[PDB]
Amino acid sequence: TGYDLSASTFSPDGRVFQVEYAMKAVENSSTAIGIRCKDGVVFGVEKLVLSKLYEEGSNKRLFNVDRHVGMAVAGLLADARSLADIAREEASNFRSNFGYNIPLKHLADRVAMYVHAYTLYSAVRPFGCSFMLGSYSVNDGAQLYMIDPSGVSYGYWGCAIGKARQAAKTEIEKLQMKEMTCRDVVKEVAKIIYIVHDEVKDKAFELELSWVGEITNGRHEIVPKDVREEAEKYAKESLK
Amino acid sequence: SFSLTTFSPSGKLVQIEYALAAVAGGAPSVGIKAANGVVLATEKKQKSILYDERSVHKVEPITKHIGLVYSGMGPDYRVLVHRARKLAQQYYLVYQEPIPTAQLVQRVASVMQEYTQSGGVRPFGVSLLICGWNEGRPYLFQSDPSGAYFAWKATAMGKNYVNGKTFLEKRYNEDLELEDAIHTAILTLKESFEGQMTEDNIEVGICNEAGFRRLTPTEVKDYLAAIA
Amino acid sequence: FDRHITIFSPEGRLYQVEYAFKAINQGGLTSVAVRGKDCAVIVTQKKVPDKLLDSSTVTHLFKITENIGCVMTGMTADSRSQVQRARYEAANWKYKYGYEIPVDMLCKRIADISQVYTQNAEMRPLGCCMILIGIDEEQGPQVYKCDPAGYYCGFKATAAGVKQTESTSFLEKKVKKKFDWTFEQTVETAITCLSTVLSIDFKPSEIEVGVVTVENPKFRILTEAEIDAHLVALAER
Amino acid sequence: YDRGVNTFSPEGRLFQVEYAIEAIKLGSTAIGIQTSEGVCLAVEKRITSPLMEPSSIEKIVEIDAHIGCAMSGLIADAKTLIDKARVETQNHWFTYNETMTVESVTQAVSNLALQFGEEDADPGAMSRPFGVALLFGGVDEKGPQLFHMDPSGTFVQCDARAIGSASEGAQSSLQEVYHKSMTLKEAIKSSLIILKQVMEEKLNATNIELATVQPGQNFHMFTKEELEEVIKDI
Amino acid sequence: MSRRYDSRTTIFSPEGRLYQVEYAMEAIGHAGTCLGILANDGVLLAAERRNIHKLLDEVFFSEKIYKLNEDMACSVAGITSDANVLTNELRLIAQRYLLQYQEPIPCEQLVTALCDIKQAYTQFGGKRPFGVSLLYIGWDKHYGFQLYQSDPSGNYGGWKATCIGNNSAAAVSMLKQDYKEGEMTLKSALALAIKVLNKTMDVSKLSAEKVEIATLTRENGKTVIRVLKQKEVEQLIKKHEEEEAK
Amino acid sequence: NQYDNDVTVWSPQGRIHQIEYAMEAVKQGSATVGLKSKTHAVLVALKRAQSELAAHQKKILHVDNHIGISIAGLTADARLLCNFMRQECLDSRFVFDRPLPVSRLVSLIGSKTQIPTQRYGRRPYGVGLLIAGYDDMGPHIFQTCPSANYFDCRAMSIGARSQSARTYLERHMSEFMECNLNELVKHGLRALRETLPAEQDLTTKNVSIGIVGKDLEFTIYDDDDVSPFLEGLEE
Amino acid sequence: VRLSGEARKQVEVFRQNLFQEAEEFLYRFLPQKIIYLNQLLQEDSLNVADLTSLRAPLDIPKCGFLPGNEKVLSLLALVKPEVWTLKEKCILVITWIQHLIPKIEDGNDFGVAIQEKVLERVNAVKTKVEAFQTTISKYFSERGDAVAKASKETHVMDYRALVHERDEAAYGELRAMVLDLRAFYAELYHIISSNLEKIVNPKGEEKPS
Amino acid sequence: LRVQPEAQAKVDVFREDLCTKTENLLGSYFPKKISELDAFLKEPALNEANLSNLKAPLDIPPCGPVNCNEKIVVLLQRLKPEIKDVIEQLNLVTTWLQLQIPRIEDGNNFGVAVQEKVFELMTSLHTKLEGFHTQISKYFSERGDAVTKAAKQPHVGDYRQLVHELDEAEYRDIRLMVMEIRNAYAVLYDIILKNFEKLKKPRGET
Amino acid sequence: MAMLRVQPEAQAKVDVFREDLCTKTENLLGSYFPKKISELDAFLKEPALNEANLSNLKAPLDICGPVNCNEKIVVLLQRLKPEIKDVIEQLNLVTTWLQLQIPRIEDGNNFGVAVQEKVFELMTSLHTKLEGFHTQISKYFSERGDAVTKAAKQPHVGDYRQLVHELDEAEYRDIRLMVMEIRNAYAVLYDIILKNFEKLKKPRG
Repeated sequence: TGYDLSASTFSPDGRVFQVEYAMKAVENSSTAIGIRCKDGVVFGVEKLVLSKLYEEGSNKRLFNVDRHVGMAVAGLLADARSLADIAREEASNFRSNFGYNIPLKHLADRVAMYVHAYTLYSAVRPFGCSFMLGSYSVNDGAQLYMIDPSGVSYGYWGCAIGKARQAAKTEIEKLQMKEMTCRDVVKEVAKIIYIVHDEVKDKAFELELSWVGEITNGRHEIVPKDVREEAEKYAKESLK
Repeated sequence: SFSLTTFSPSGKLVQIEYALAAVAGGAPSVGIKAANGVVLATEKKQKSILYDERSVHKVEPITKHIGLVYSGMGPDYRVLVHRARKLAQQYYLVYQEPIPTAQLVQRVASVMQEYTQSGGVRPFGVSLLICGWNEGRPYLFQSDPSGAYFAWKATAMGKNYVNGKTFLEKRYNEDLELEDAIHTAILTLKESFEGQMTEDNIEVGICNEAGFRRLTPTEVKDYLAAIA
Repeated sequence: FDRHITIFSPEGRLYQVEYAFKAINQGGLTSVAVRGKDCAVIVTQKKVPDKLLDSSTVTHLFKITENIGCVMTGMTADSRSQVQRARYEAANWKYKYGYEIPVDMLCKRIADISQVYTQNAEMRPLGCCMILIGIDEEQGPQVYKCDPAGYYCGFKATAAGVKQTESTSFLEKKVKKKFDWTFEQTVETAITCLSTVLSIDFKPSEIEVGVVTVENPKFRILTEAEIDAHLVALAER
Repeated sequence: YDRGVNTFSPEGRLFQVEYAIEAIKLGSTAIGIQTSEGVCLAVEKRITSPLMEPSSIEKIVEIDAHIGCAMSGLIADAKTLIDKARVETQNHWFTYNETMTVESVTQAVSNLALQFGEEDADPGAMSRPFGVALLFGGVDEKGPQLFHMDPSGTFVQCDARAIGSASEGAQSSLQEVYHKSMTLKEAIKSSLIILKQVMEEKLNATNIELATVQPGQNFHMFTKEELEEVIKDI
Repeated sequence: MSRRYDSRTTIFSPEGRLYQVEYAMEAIGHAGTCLGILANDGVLLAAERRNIHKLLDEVFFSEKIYKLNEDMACSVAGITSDANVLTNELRLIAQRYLLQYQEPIPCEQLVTALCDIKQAYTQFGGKRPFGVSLLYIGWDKHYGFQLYQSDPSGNYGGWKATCIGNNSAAAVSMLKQDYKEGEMTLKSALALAIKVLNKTMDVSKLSAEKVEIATLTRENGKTVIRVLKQKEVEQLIKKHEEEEAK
Repeated sequence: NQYDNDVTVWSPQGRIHQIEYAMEAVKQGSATVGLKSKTHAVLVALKRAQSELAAHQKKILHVDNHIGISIAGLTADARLLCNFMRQECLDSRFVFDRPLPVSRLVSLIGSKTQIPTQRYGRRPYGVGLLIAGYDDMGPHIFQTCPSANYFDCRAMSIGARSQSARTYLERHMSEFMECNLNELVKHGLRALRETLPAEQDLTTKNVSIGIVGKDLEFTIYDDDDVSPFLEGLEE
Repeated sequence: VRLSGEARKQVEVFRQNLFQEAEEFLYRFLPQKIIYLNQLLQEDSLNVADLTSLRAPLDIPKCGFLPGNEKVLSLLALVKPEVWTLKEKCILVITWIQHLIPKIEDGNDFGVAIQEKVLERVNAVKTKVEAFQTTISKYFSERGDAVAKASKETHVMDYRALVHERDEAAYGELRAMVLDLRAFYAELYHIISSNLEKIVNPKGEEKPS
Repeated sequence: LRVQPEAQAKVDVFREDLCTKTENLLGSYFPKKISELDAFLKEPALNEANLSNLKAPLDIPPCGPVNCNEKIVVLLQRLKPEIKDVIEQLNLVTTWLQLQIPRIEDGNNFGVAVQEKVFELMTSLHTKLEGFHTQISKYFSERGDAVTKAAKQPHVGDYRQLVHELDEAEYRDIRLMVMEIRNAYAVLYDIILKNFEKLKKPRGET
Repeated sequence: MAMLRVQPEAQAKVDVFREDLCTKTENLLGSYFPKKISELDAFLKEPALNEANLSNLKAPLDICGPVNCNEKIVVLLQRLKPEIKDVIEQLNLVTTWLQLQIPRIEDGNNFGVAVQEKVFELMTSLHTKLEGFHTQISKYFSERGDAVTKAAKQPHVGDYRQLVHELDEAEYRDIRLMVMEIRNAYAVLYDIILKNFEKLKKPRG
């Protein structure tokens, strides 16, 4: 038909299929989830082990955009690291401009505007990656935003990206996440990770968890191995 | 950056051919040059009462002694408005005088030719009808998207323009006062227009020794009485 | 090639511009704004499909400046992109011409932005149409609407989205009979317009209503408590 | 057609690079030989009519005093590289004040082979791949060396190499005549044997050009006098 | 820059020709008849008028005839759009000549200057070529009275007499018969052009409005260019209508 | 069909065939293998000759004192990118006056390959890389892809018939950590054997290696030092 | 041209009736006739799995009377009327969709293109229904010449089995026709009702004129 | 227009039947017919290396009745209903795809081409299946026309060779037709079972 | 793993059946075909299949008694019956084998699968030649019968007994040219699988 060839050419129904196909590439990526509470925001990501030949800590899926701003990306890892440095340039230029840390709503806007700029031009291609952006502050509080390949940000009490999303979002709705504390939320995050992954296609994986909130003193910090193993044992109590 | 307008196997430009077919189906517009003034009567038709007639006007002046009407696309016309008005400004910058209509239409029609050559751009979809007053002699010119500008005593443009030209061919002749020029421009406008005719449906303006001025809906209603 | 890039069709039309109009109905929303005597009111539907979705982060009512309100009907990606540039153009007015931009000159520069997308085949047009309100100190309240083609005109009331002709048809009932337009009365017609066409009876949490008045030139979105006060009292009569 | 010069094959190879090597089969045959006593180069003038002057045909060009060169494939693309290779060779002596290793000669020329593209380039960018194959012979601190390049830019050290239309049967013939310590004069004899077999015309003193470089003598082109003494030894 | 939208106007035909150039001359072939004659005492350039309507104004000058400079003039056959830019560029080129050399431009220099611009657009740039063919008249200090002809491909040549547009081959055939080289003067060439105009034009009732005639001659050290008034052309019609029938 | 013409146009499944054709270009090159211990790192490179008379090509490129790399893919695409890798490493010692971290170099390699993808008209770099280096944290084996993806690795084998080596790399992975420099060469050359045909196996002419270590800078071996390394290894 | 006022009245009455004709077949016939032929195909008459007893063998020697197949001829009472009814109504659907074709345009015709692609599939149904009309009448012309030749030949008995093969093809078509005609009712409902919005609205009529 | 809800409810039950029938058609009918016809080719009634039992030594008068070949036709007695079974099963798959095909639009039409090849293959199978039973009818027609022209022309001994070859040709074609129907199951069952994710859900889940 | 109800026992009946087609076809492609090419060469070396001059075969016409077939041609037709029957089965098994080999294809154009389709396209040309000649086996006898018939209708017309004689030569030569096509059938089909068998999928998980 030739209508879906370029993003600058509209479909007969008034849509851009090039942006839609970039979203279908995100559905093949591994699952990553996050939840915000009064104490902070808890991150988790399923990092698939491709081979035993890879060193521990390889293919880190927990991205740090800014001191108070964490990020988890599911999609093409080439466009992921691209936007990763670009999002850091926007946060660095912000502090080079206004002299403090950019709020999460203002950062999600500038990044999403940079994502939508490539959907207009036919000489470039849109991003094939989708990601969530958490933050915490004493004036704002725990905040969680997700940006799609089309460059639109939505506020979320919780979100799930990658292959399995709607299934993980319903499990979060079954229990109130607001009054919980990040110590109890990571217990549910690891619980959902074990529910999402079964042995059918994928073989093995590793739990990559991250915290921001009162426990981390409002700064983006990875979860240590000691607490990670103890958080797994809390999920090892059930599985079922 | 490659030219979208190319020569057909018959030699004619394909892109400008649809430009002339676009302005042929626009809003009906007529004009007449008679005696010391030129009458411009166009069609502004609103699809509902919610529409405010004072917000958007189709008849716009280029300068004091010059005015212009149009039949064709809306957006391409306001691009012509800005550039033609800025051309009259850059004129008054250099020459510090009111611009002659012949020189105004010439360099504005050259802008229409730039997009029949430069790549990645479509030609204009608007056919301009220019009115001007210089040195005591009235001016009525007609320009199309092709870039070729002509001169006419009276003409018609827009939907059913062939009838308006034949009507003025029969009725209109020399020795018509400005009062008769308005009345004659209304009669040829009654033919192309269909339905009830009010002061809001038609937008009329004239240019005379006092310059180009647009008619208020009050005096238009006086001419709707078939008086002058 | 007339249906791929923007070039003259055999009849002289532009199909890429027409598909930009068909991209408006793809949003799945309907908005209405009525110009009143001393006021201008915008009423749009607030959609929160997910329980986890934060309602405070989903807003269809946008603020271009203090005295100008905004609402976007169309593709959400194109909508938030134009408003950012609309705020870039509105601030460029004050940095240049010195005073708060009027709603007419604001819709003109925004329309000129869509004119560049139309004439040039390099950049595609945006599938969103902007509806702007405000109050000019001379002619009073000003309510305008700009389509992706670049057309704008003064409207006594505006309609956009899925419901267009039917929304205008109810607005014709009020203007032809020449009713009296006041702050409450215009909210009476705006809620009734969207409620009767969609067969809903909107709740205060289901909608968001921006308002501007002569006494309150600053644009403000009504609170659910006030919307409820403007609901049951509307349902009273 | 319906593709760019940068478009990959379903097998992952550039069409423009594939057709570039296929165009060398239309060029002129030149056979280089590397020996312990030097590097031998031979090429045919390919005279299709007596009206032409053989002096205007130079298929063996001299890059440096001890460094020679050979030519085949498209003539138009070679004259651009022969000049560029000379300039970079002198830029070496202008910088390091020494003779460039023939491996670095092949290295500097191989850089400009795949630079070709369309977008994100300068006005000095090449549209189409080189249709020329080159042979760089010479003597340096490591002794006589003979190298070869293709349109893709790959340079490889070779004991013997043949280029041109006849390179198919000549390269297979070089493996037969080349054994162990065979000298320059013996390689010259075997060069004329293979070259006379692969050409369609008769071997004459003025029909072919012969040039050799030695460790104790600079690159030298044999004149008509010496060429008559060389062909006599057949 | 999607490839599928490029026609690649630089493609040669299997016979070694350019398509966009050949289609340009065909559009010129439909233009009205325009001719010129080089004579001893002056140059003559006349043309017809294809646009005829009772409501036309034409209160200015000629239609297809333009004035390049004081000592030169030109006619036009082709698309009136591309003619306006060429007329502007020719005047710009002839004026840029006045910058450096500060003398009236020789008729040979102005022709080869525009043709170098025509060739450049067919060589590269991707823009369509020009659809206008131009005739040139004037006087210079070296060669004197001059008449030239230009093609949209950039090719040009000198001519004693020629014709462009409609009925070109018909007028050229008559120029090979009646035209006397080095004998007929500007006065005799005027009656000859009117004779060729009337016979080659199948449209009857030739009027001073329907045709246009312009003369350029050098008198007392000053180039004199004029366009004959409709009454003066009507007088020539009265002269030719006795020498046609009577 | 018409979606393989360029990189920018997405397939209806959201895939770019030109990136796939670039990833299949790397598998058409020579087969090289590399591994690291808790101390040293060894890169075993297979050299091919264009013809029988031609000398073997060089698959090893020296980058930094502690860093080395093996190239598999289009030769010239590696060379332009090698000029980029060496420039960044020279810039590291030009600015920071310290050896560039191998993880930071590979991140710059991907950024260079991310530039051509998102833009129309510019081809991605169709060469793959197996790079090794030693730093304060020990040796590291990294692999890159023309898709711009890059991973951290204990040991890898790239090129044709690499799984027979990777299967060998899985079984002896437990030993790779505690072996010393002489054993890493024995396991590295025996790992190369699985990528090789059943006729031509091991000759010091077409087989070369390189080694980086704790206090040992990266050093390239060709023939003289490789001959005793092949001795005492039974295939 | 020139036209009488009643000439347009004949078109308007035609347009209103043609509208209701397509409205009835869509919202009455299409849903109800699927379960019709579904129960017919599942009815014991069309559900017989034994085709050996459904054959009509005839003796091949005051010669005995030679009838046709009572099953095939009687089972046409289920098939034949649905064949004529579906074809008659598909014509009205074709006529209705063709009547909604707006002024023919060289662009913006996508709404017309959806109509044309539906016209091709509805006419494809009509074509297979016409093939069923052929099979109904062909069985009587083919078997007539087949049995008579089987009657003219007492030397070759297996023509009766050849005549039996026409019986298996007949009853095999009887189940195949009610299966295809039911599939037609199903395909027509799914194609028409889903694309009904585009056929009823081929043009937005937003033209700026 | 105005949608009739009780008209859609009837069709909605029908597609659930088409899905339920397809459910048991893939998991039960398809694999069982593969093993059934595989044992039928292993049966000596079908596969025979020695064709001498098909000899038709016609002799050439009062004449008399001539029947068909017992071994061929009794073998055709099994082949014909199996042709009728596959036609009904392939029509159920086609009808099921007809409601699994999306609406008529131009775009996102790639990836459903696999679904287009499913009934494109069955269309070629239907053409073969119609020709399979047609050759059975032609066998009775051609063999009979050869004997009738033999009874009319006893002086031509070639008609003995016609029936002899037509008998051998048909029996050879019988096992060839079984190889077509059985393998048609295997090819169709392999295409659908692998593609079943995008065949039942071309656009996925809503 | 299907969303439907799938009998695993009958599922395994397909697993074994598909492995039976694969195991048999691999032996037919790389063994049966090349081994019979050599046996078909010895066939053309047989004096029955090496004959230039057909003058030996004359029409045994008494033109009234029955006119039988040509015994020498029938014996040679019997040698073809196992050849024609096998190669028809070969095109039928490999056709199925081609589709079984084709893995899950989501979207796009795989050059390997496209070649596998081009293989069957070349196999249909052989299938047309096999259907034609297999029908000609009975047609040789049918046209011979109608020719002896026309010879009986016109006993004094020599055009028919010249026709019957030339039909005999046309029978044998269409037979011997068929053996060359049977060899070319096994040759090309084996050359297809021998030159490249690789591309049909993208393995190495």
